[PDB]
Amino acid sequence: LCTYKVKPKLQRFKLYFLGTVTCP
Repeated sequence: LCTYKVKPKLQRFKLYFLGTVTCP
């Protein structure tokens, strides 16, 4: 995706904690 760019919890990818090497 990498297109929302609001508070990240809508997809959690910007938290990185689980290996989510993606942007919201």
